[PDB]
Amino acid sequence: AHKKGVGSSKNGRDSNPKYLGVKKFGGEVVKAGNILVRQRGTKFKAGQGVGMGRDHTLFALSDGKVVFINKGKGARFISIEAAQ
Amino acid sequence: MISDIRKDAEVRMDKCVEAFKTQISKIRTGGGGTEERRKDLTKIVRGEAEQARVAVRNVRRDANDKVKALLKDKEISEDDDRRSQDDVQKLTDAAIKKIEAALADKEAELMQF
RNA sequence: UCAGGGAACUGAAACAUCUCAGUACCUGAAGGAGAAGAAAGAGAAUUCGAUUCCGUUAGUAGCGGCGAGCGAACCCGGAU
RNA sequence: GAAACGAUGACUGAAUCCGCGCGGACCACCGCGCAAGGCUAAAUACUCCCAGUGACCGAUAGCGCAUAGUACCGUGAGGG
RNA sequence: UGUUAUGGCGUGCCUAUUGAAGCAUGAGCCGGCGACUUAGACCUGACGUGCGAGCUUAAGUUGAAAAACGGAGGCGGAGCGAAAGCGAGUCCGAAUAGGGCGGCAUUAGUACGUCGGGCUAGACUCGAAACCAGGUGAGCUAAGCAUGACCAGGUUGAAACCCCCGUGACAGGGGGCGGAGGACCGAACCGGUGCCUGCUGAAACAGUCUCGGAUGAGUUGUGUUUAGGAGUGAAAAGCUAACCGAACCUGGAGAUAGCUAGUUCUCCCCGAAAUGUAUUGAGGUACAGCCUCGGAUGUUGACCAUGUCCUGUAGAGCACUCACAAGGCUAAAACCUUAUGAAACUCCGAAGGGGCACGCGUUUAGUCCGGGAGUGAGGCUGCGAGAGCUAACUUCCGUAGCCGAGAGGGAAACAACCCAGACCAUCAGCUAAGGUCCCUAAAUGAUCGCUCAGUGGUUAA
RNA sequence: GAGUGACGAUGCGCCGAAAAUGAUCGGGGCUCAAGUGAUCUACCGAAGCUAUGGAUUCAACUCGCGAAGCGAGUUGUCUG
RNA sequence: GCGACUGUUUACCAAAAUCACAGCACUCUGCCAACACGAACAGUGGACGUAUAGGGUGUGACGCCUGCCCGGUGCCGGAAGGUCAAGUGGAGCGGUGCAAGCUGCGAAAUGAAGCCCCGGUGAACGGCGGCCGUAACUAUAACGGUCCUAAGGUAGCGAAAUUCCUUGUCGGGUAAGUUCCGACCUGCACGAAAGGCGUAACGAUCUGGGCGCUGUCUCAACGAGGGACUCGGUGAAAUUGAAUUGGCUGUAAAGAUGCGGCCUACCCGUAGCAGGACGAAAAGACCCCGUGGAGCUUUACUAUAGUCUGGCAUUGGGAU
RNA sequence: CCUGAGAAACUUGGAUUUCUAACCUGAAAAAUCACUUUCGGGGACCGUGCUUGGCGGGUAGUUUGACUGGGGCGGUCGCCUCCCAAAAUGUAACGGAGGCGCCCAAAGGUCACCUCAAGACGGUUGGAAAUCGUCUGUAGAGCGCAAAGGUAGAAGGUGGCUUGACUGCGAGACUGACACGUCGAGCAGGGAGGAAACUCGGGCUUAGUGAACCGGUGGUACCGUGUGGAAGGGCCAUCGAUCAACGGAUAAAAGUUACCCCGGGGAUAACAGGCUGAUCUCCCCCGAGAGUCCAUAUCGGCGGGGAGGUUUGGCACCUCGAUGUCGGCUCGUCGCAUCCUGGGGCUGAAGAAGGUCCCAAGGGUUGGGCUGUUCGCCCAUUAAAGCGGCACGCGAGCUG
RNA sequence: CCCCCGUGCCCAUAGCACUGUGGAACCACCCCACCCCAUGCCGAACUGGGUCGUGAAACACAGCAGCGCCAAUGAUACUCGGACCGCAGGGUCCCGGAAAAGUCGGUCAGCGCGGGGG
Repeated sequence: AHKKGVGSSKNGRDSNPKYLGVKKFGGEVVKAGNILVRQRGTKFKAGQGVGMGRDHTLFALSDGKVVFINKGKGARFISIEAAQ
Repeated sequence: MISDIRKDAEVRMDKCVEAFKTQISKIRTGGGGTEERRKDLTKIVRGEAEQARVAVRNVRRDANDKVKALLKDKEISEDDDRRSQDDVQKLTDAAIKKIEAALADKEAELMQF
């Protein structure tokens, strides 16, 4: 036993594997159930023919063409133009 | 933790040195030196320096045990033992350095006349 | 060859478990060979038939800190 | 380990013909066989000793030695 | 040819390494010996032959001369499930979603052989400290025991003993006498203090000279008993036949050896890695990354363009956040003017970069299956950051080139830098870097000035 | 008394500048510069490129033979 | 200074402040003793002993002495109570078959030593502090609150070597003393049977001083004898990449005869010196590494010799 | 039958006690054992055999992690947040800050509905804050906990019903080296909430976690070694590990070696060298100020620019099949920042004795006490009694 | 031609704010509310049943450049790449790319469907 501490305070070690980022970009022929962009907040909202997952995962609702749309920050929707 | 003992050591130390440095001035009656009556007076000064040396050693043989027997209770590892030594030395040696330096001036006055 | 007694590195990239092994060494007994030998047996299509040996069965069934790794027997050809 | 049967060291201590053992906890049933008495080349194992052969050697190889367990080290086991 | 003088250029081999002539390892020289095998009806594959459904085991017979029969078994010959079991289908489940397989570009192959490899055994070769079993001896030194042996000389002077003193007497003191002694001095003897010598000795432990004991717990002879993970031990882990914290000899295996060293004939082709992850792991190894070989494929690779999407290093900047420069002003926060900083601020924000389809100047890779690898800390340098006096020929990420396994020229010398990647041969030519007075080649060349320090040849306020 | 005085910017340079076995730009030397800013040209100088000859690796294109295969010309390679 | 003394040891680096001792102490053992050697209810040593005798431990002439604390540990003692082993023994749950009967699971009570729990025992292990404060001629000693708990130093000594802190501070001998002897006391970390303090004699013990003498020295000089040197005779070794094996300044894996540049230099010895050859000699005996090894220790893991213990036997017969 | 007595049957358990032909043990004639014998003595205890639990380092066999700008002490090792970057992904450092080893019987599901922080003017047991009200209000607040993203049509604040905080499944993707891990449209079975389209397979997302083995407990009637069950086994489900050194040896393991031994290392320390130079040493710049007056005779705050490398050290590159470590004694020698001498300038220099700075290494620089010392104090002197190099010069020279 | 009502695209070169023009048609207030249904408390909201009056106020059109919002020639930062410099901090040269901000300017919208009115 003691009267101080089991370990020295003031740390700065031990990081975490991160990720996230974009998987599919504009001009991509994805298939129904294809991950587009991963995130945690709301950087890219779902567009026409696109759904949102639990941790906000824009996936392809159907086969088409991945297209990005922006109105100048604030919110960026991602629609998919089906072929034929 | 050394930043805590350093103060407690310097404060108590300088507090004594600053005290004796003022008490020695109470011994000088005036001029000092009246036919052979110069060395006999120095005897009183020897006591001031003698008590000073001990006072400087006490804090060293008192504050050390407060940490030595403290880092053994599974709180502080080694590499700090010698670190604490070089910490009290800069205070002990400095103190004695001021004592001898002060006595050098005092003796130059008690024998001046 | 049989019996009595019977390791440890080493393996498990430790290790007591197991492994190395009932190996080594010692000892008792015997011979030209022995041990064993005529089934309260294996084992099962209600089959075979003293004991030993070879091949296969099978590195299967199974044993295991079920890890390492150890690992039959019946049936089937054969010496006899 | 659910783990039977054999095997004894300590204890206990059946039956003996509508009997007993066995057949994998155990039971029924069906099934298989009779212990506690004994003997038995052979086909198996080895290689001191011999004879023959060897894509075996050929004298710093082959046994250690073309002739010694001598010379020599060791109190000795033993080594050589 | 042999030999030679003079010129040039010219840092052993090897191992080990980020880097070797290395003042790092190894080796006196020659000679010869001396290290990646053997085995299993093993597994998996490459080449090959025989069948193409393929093949024997043990054994049995010929037994100067040779191969045959042996068809027990073994590999093919659908699968799926945990299993019952069902089946060109079977499990999940009372559903029609998927996994396994079949059909489709259709091999089913098997046996013998050679060759890469894997596994199990000494299993590339050499080397332990140690462990266990049995055995060897106390003719070592440690001690016990039985029985004997020995101690020149000299000194000291015990108790006890006669006697004596003033004194009844009991304790003392004296003279005589006696001979005590883990007593003294001391030779032999025993043991070792101190110095020197010796230190490839005279000698594997000693000599001279000193010193200690020298009737003693003494020295000693003979015989003799205890044993060596145990004895013995006036105790150091001392001693147990001259290196004993566990003897020595022989066997258990040539223990293990993830560590070290070495590994032998030539040429041709390719050509690595020092990264990531996990690790009682951090010089170790697994998987991938990277290499090669071959079978399928046969332009999807590769750079360069074009359009398209995502970041939000550099910069910036204030109206967000944390700090911040001067005054105002208010009862200081705020609000104002002027002015700011910022990896972890940001309403702005590029370069370049990254995904994609697309093609040409292009171009000649890419990939899938499968055999065999090695590497698994890497080093410097510019650039972009952390650490750290933005100190280290410092360390730790990213990135490019070189080294590493690339010589050649250049930087006097010099893995790193600069120019360049060496198939062979040429007393042949053009260049790159860099240079062109002489030591080596090449203008002690031109023009305009700067210089005068001999600067040019380690620095600043 | 047809010239001066104060700075501000840069090109060059002086001081600042002290090391331990003897000194030096590699050395000799170099200002009648072989120092240096800009200008041009010539030459030198790698095993780079080039020339004559040859050998090796991979591909396709004319071959011969019934075949494995050989040798032949062409481009590249020959990555060291 | 250390120890009392003579005595012993680390055969080949340590003979001593070691050990040993005479002396003191705690304890154990009366049985075929404790105890020890032994595969053994065999044998023997303890002892042809027998308790002021025998083993164990520690301590160690002799002298004044031998404090406070048993909480924890161990040691003996107690004992209605709490947990437990094998076993005895009673309800129960399940399996099979027709049934007799035949077989698994587990069970209240009860079941030895031990363990807890209580007492004691310190010449048994052992302990005798942490936080803040300082004032008082001469005489010893330090206080007062806050505390885990059981305490928290009585005598004596206190820089001996124990005192880190400077040589601590006066004092003594010296021309001058980081030493040594007296003292002070602030003992980082004295001290009572891991004994305190002291002690005449002894010590190839350690420490300091003085006397005497001296080549230890200021400085050596000289002489001698044994090599060394020369000739005849016999003739070894460690070492050894190979060698026609300079100096400086610079480089290079950062200490170059061998690279560069500069300078020096005829060829070969013999005495002789030791600077370099990172000179030899032992694959550094210090470090780091290897889930390498070994001795040793222990309240680390686990068996186990041994020893305690209930039941079962060779172990029956009577009375309550 | 139900209670109690009386009995030569026996008679399990069991305490005492008693005896004894076993057994043990002692004298005598042939004193080891054995006949026998008076005996005696103990005793059917002991001892011995099996077995239960204990005590058990007396012996035996082992364990005692790693990273680790040498080891050790310490700290730290699994997860998520930022930051650190060569700008998508990714990425090291015992690099800069911070959290987890939960929580929610419902902040979950579905459906309805509510405009936050904060200031300002004016009112209350209020005179800081809140509360009520009204203006303002790119939301500056909130979101259970860490940071970030997200930031209002809401996840944000309330209510009803509800409990999909679901079984049977997953086209195709994210990510990983492997094993994990994440996201998911659509299918079915059956349900929940709206009127409906619809949403719904936990929670605004990211941590709140753990392989495998071994075993607990419910469901299922696949095996079950002759058939028939059963024991045991298998599958669904789920529980258990503070395995926390968290990809995780055993069911279970601490120290010490100066008695040390073997295999290796200069991919790791101490000596020395080297790089370096913070620290050390010293030179120079600025002038606060002292110095009567005066800044520089001398001294120079505060702050600064370099130098040398003799100090602490950092890094650790040749050297651990061996670069012998302090000091002294011996031999020296070299540099200057010159202690003494030698020449100079300035002085606050009258002389004299100094100061200081400049130039200047020819040569010189004592004897002792203490100390093991280098170093330092002291004694007695001197022209003076210098500083530092040379593997802290010198052990194939000595001492030790 | 206009205007009102809804509902879209667009998501501040459309926003706020000074003021005005507008109510006939549409639009809101207002009126009442036992009960459907409804407020933590109020029918302000939600909402049932409905005039006149009104159009300060919510709305709707419109003007004005206060402020917001957007915002380019030049030019500098940075800079791929190419070539160097200083002991270093750090710095430049050549070819392209090349934004923050601030300067000019530009605005307070533009494009539909639908139903209702003169």
